[PDB]
Amino acid sequence: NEEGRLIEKLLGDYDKRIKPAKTLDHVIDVTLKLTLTNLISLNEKEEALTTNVWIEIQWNDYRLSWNTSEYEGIDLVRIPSELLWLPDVVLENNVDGQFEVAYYANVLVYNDGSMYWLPPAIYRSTCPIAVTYFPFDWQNCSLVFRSQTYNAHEVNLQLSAEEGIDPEDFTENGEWTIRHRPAKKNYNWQLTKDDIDFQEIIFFLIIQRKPLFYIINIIAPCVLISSLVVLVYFLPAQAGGQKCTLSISVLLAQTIFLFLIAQKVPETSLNVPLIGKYLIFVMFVSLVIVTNCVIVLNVSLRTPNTHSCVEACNFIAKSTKEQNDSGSENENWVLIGKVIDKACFWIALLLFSLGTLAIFLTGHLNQVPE
Amino acid sequence: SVMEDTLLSVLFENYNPKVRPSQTVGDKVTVRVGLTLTSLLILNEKNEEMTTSVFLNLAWTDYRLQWDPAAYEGIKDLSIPSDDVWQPDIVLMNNNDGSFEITLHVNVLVQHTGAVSWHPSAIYRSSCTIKVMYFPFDWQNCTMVFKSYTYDTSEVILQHALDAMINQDAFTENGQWSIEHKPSRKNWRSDDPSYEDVTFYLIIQRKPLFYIVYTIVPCILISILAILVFYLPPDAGEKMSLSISALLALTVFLLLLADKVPETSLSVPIIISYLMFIMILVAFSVILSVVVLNLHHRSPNTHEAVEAIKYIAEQLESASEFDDLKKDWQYVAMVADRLFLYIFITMCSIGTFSIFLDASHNVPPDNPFA
Amino acid sequence: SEHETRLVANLLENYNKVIRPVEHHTHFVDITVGLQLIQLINVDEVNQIVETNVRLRQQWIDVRLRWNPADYGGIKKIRLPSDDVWLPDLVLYNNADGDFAIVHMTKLLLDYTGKIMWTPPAIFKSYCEIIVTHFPFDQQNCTMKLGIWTYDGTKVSISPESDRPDLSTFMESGEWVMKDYRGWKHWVYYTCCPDTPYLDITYHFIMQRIPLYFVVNVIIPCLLFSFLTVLVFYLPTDSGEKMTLSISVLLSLTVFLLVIVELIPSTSSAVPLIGKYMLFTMIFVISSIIVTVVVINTHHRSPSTHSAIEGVKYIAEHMKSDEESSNAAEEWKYVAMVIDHILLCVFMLICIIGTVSVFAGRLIELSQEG
Amino acid sequence: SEHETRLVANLLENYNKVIRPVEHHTHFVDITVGLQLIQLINVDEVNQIVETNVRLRQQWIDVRLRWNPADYGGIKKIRLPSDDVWLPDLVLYNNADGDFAIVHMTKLLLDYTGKIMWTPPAIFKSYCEIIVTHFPFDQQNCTMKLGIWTYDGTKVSISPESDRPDLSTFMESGEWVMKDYRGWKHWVYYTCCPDTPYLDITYHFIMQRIPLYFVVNVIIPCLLFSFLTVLVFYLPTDSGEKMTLSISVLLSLTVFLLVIVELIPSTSSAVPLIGKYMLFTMIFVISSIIVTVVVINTHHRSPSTHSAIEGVKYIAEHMKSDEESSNAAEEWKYVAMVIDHILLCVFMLICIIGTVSVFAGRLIELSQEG
Amino acid sequence: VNEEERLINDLLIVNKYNKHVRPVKHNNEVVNIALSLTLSNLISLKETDETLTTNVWMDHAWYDHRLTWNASEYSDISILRLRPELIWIPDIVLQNNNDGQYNVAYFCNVLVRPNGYVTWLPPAIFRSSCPINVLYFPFDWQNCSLKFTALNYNANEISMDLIIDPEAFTENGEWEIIHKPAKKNIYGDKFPNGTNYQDVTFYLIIRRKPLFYVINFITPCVLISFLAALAFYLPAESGEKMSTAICVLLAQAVFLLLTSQRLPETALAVPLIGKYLMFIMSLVTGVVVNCGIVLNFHFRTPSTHSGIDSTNYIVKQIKEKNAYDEEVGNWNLVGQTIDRLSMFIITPVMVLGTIFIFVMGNFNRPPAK
Repeated sequence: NEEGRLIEKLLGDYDKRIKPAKTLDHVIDVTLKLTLTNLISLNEKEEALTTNVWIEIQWNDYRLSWNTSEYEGIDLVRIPSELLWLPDVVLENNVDGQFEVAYYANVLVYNDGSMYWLPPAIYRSTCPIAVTYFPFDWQNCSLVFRSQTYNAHEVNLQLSAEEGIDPEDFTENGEWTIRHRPAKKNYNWQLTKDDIDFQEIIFFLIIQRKPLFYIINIIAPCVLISSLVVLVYFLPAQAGGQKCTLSISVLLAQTIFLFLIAQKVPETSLNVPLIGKYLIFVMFVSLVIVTNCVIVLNVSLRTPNTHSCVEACNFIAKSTKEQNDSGSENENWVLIGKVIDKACFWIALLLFSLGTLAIFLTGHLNQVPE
Repeated sequence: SVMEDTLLSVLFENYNPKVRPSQTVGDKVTVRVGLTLTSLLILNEKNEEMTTSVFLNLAWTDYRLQWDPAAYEGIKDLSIPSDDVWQPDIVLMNNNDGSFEITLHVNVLVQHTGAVSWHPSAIYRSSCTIKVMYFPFDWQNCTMVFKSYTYDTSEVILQHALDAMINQDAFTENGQWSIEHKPSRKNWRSDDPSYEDVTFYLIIQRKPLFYIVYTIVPCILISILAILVFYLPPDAGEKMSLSISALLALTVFLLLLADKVPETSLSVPIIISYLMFIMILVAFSVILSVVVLNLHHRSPNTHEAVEAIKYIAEQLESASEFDDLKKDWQYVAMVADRLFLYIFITMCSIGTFSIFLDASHNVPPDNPFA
Repeated sequence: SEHETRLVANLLENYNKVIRPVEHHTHFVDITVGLQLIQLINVDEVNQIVETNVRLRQQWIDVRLRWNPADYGGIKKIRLPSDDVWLPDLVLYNNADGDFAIVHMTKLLLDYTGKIMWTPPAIFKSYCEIIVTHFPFDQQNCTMKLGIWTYDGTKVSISPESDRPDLSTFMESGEWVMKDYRGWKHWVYYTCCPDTPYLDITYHFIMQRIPLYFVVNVIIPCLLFSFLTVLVFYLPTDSGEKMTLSISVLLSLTVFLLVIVELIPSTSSAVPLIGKYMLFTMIFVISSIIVTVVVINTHHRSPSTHSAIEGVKYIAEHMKSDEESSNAAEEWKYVAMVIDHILLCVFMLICIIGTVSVFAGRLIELSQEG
Repeated sequence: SEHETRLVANLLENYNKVIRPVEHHTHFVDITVGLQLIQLINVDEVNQIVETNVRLRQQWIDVRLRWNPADYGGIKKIRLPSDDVWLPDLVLYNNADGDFAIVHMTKLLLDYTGKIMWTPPAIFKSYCEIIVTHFPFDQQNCTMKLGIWTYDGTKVSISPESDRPDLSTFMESGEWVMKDYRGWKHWVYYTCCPDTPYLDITYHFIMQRIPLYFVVNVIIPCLLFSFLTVLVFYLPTDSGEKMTLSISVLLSLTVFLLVIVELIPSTSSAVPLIGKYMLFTMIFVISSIIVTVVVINTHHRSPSTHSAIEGVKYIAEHMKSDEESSNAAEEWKYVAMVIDHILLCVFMLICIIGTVSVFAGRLIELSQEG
Repeated sequence: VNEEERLINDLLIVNKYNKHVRPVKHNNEVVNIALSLTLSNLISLKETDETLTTNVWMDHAWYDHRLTWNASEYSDISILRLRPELIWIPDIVLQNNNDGQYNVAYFCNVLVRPNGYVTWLPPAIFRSSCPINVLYFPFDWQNCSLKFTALNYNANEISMDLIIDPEAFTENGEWEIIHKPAKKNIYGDKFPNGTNYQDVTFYLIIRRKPLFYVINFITPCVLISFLAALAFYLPAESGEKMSTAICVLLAQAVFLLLTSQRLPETALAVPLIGKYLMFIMSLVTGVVVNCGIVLNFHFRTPSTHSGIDSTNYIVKQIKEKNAYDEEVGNWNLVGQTIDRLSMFIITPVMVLGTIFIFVMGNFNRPPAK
């Protein structure tokens, strides 16, 4: 059925780099869509990500509707990349890495001139996550992508649901979670003052994270730590005299442990994102732990020292007794522990407060954004 | 002139680029393979990874390129880019852990009656079994098998030069190791129809003596404080507490050592030998110091009328000094002496043992340099 | 000779490489897959990435390659290079992290009839489940799907070839160990479209992890610490003289436990172990915590411990006696009767917790070992 | 129609792209270049690396592109594929650490006249000074020169176009802040050669750096460590009975900050700064050492505080009188008076060298702030 | 038009000119090729493994006899451009430093003179394995040797004849460039029966070492040493701080150990000599030893570490008696030994401390020699 002649006919006139534009004043009808399938790297501190995107590419060019020998033969054709108009895709705000396997792949030419193509792409991008995205309220990841080649007066992109999802194939091994994916089809006019709009593709992704594992590594140590210091605090009333320094050994040990923590998780936030709110409670609930802690030694620091021939000589010896007694008396008026005992209950309720202030508020920063 | 344009022409007229210098299925083209090593740059003795560099000298004959007056008799030797001969897309059965650099697509030396000389130096990512057995003094040997990765020995035969050539022929002077010999044996495993790979043996010897030196000092210097903590008891019995300080200190030190050892073998591990027994030597000082600590613990305490007053005085003092004299009877120093010399036996015995093993390890397992 | 040049040239001319051996509208191009992992180079359970050896056995028929005495008569079966062939865009579904390595420009074999095989020596980059359920003793089955990438069951179909183990060439250098692996076929039609979609090979990797070295180092400082805390119990009841002395240890040891935490979570971060593994350490380590704090607060729990001439003698003797009293008071503080209670109180606790820790340890080791 | 084939065919034949629109022996090719920087995704102060994006606004003319009613007449301004253009090998003189990305395969602006522009959304890695004087409060101006690579003035010439700031689109998520950005042009002829060399655009980035994170934690342990030092001094007055205790905290203190300086070297060499800074910490802290040197050395500075029946009554009270004047001796040394001068002596001196630290620190920022 | 169409058709570079054929006027001595080496920058140094990443301007020259043009080529413009594939380009190989293929010093735009002479010189980001050896650390810091030339051609197909290294030495290097000589040559060898390929031999003699590690590293030594130094002064002022003195050993000990730990770390990253590494660890051991000495010397001594008349005589008995105990201890004290101890601590610190900077000098003098 002219099968040979037809193929040979169009290829004669067949034009490569020219768009299937009826004329030049109403552009062509280009369809696109993306199904996430892999969110490979979340480096939120630098606001960048890598995803395998199903670049659903679609458009029209009847420049090749065929006859009985090709259209009718099979309403389906798979013809090579380099052989029809191809959208060189990229995410305005995100794509920071040229697409990988997102091009040069078999496209699809039905019989009426319908064109369908969908290569998978692993590429880098840069979405929000700017001093926020670590809360409980989430920063919507907004990625708009379009051909970076021509502008909407010849090219026109389409899309679909802007309501329905990113969690469609959001990775289960992510240290986060997604709750909604909105997407709008739009024109080109940005803050930078560019005109002649080339339409693009907006990708909202408001997602959650924070599934803490470090939480109780932080929560039990601090309680053990708080108790340790409250040991420092109540243990003195229980502890012997050789305990003032006992308490000290703990301060040394207590903060050896402390800044070691200060070195451990600070590292944490640098390799991953960052945010100050949760940060504030820790270091300052931590600085208060330290504060009343050294306060304690300054407390176990405070007090002045706790930090006939027969009878003439019987007279004076009965004195060393009363004399030294006056001295041991010293000890008395000095170490009558009103401040210490009370210091236990001091930190105790202060403990309860620092704790309540913090976990109660952690209750809130999980409960407002809940 | 003598049919120059003619020859010249006909040759390029009839010559086939993509063809093999042989006629049908037979003895094939006997290609010569022989590499003069440059030097080696990195031995990942831990994963058995080998990045070296050498010359890929190949050479066989193209009786299809024998010239005539001007290019044959005119200039018996002329240079011409490869790209026109079957090239051993050589991979290494164990090694060839990565691509060729300066290996293919380079010019070659073509002789008059067809001889072909191609001498390219290259860096190649290989992997030989230096296994986790690249540290015993008896060390081990490896199998380096080179050969093509699409061709099967049917249309060419491979042949070698020396087998003793050695690998220290271009051994890296930068190597923390040393070498005894390089065997070269031609192979054709019958598990595949394709005659293939050649096994090259590395009877490697890697003796980098640098930190085990100050590692000895711990063992012995730690022993200093050790013998010291075992010596400090009848030296300064009051060592009682200070003693425990010593082991905290002694244990943290050895645990940090525990810290550097795993991360250091992390790139160059082999048999445990050294670690195997220093691990025991470890456990030894560890437990010896802890049971001496229990040696330390075992002590439940240590860890007329005128004259009547007198009499009451006579009894007061004497009565309790026996009581504290009892404490003497209880914490005498029999054990300390006996086990400080059991300390003598233990530490000098287990000491002269790994001393010995280590002794035996460097001299005894040294001659298998083959 | 035998139509020599006419043979060869004709073949080149009317033959389009890119054409797919479509035969009427039916069976699709029947093409089968058959993967034989020769061996594996490296894996990262954490990042679920593997670099493996694969020889892909690809089969299909091109009735256009059948011959007569001038192609098959020449030499039965022969070697024709790929290029001219339509290469299925093979792709590991939820995997595919990397390009097939050494798939390109290789050769294939054509029979006197036509049948062709394409089996190029591959090694590539993979991506399979490991989830936080792979390092378990109870493993997880790495779900790996393979099949035709951009063509449908109407244009083409990828089918399986045979059963074979994954431990058939499983890496003996792996930090994991195999249970079994099976692979069965399937055809995926989607409720989406009423059409008949691609075919697929689904791999299932059932292997359990954890190399045993780890095992020994960690549980022994625990029985280690067990003895110091064991001493933490026996040291006090048999000698309360070095309570503070132990203050030291409590510092040196939880910090030892703290620093072991850096090491094994990075292990945790180095290798994905099912979190329920973590709780072992959780309560275990943390009881070292709750027990201490009580044991040592209790350790600490005690008020201060942690004629006329004749009358002279009685006012003086009376002085010695009520201080006599006093001495007994503070000792009436640190009794040795219940420190024995806490000794068996908790040692049974430890033999309970311990044997309870051994419980689930032993239990699913009653499942894993099977 | 309108000379349809005659117009595009003629254009391809007598048109060349290798060539540059050279116009007689004069001003070179009028190249108009400029920076349009809208994003700075990644940069490292330490390695002075910058991967940003700047659309390379080029502007120059080629008369050969002029047309009549058959190209201009067709549609005023037409955009031609860049291929037809002679693209300059532009490059960052002391920068250029990376290929410009996204410039290839793009659109070119042609006019009826000939005017042409092509602003490519080029993203690339750069390399300019930041040195140790990059992040102070007083900034440094990174010198960034750009201009033709391998072409001399005798063939191509570029020139600035407009002034535009660096903060016009500077990173609000930067760990730095900008003050000013200037760009002027020039042509560099060298004393070497009598010739007229390339032209270039020199950018200068003036911006101050350093977040305040590192700042908060340098000074907290300082004041906190000055609290323990303050304790260091006050304790001998309120609790000299814990001078040894003081010793413990100096092993504490010392190790802590010796460890603080560990952080510094990592962080500092991990994030660049002018050494002149650490000099502050150097002596100030060696000051706590120099002072504890003297102060606790001084703290420990003191020798040891760091009838006949009537007869024995006299041998006895004698026994007591001898020792009593003796105990007076050890107190004779711990006069509790110089302890107050040492804390005040140094309290002022630390309040002064602290105020000294405070001084240049604030002076330098009364310089920066500016 | 001056025969231009026709003439470049005459040259047709690729078609008429033999680019796969090197115009060496046929088999003879060689095409006079010359290489020029100018380092544009040195970005990374690895002393330990003798590897260097450096940039070079690959200035190359050779006369292309088929390149000579006429009026509408030559004189039309006595200078014009022509890509690599249309210009013969020498196959310059970095003889002992190209174990890392050359980048963007490859097939780049070249300069076409009028009478065949051509000029190709682009940028080379390269990696090298220069003569570091474990002798690239003594003060001379060896001499890094490198040879450049056209790899493929021999002495009858190529002749390459022959700039300071610090001309573009990187200022962010941890070393110092003292000199850089340049002299070409040609050379055959034993297995080769003919001479060939001429080359650019460029030796770089440098030096390196911080004046910074010295700062924060010896700093703690005189500070730490004064602790051990005071250690022996402190046994006098108050040796009673037994346990606390003991604490400091743990503490000065843990300090000592990981200080040495940081040492190899930077060490592996740097091939350090055996001469210097010992003075460091030898002397900290000097204190380590004396810390152990501290131990014993600090806790080394065995102990220092008529009826009414009848009754009181009992006491005068108990009196004197334990006065013997009391004194059995000062017998041990050993105090007239005090100064000598700290005097014979001073003397040795002086001996060894001097011995080092004494040795510092005895090797500081001969290099300056």
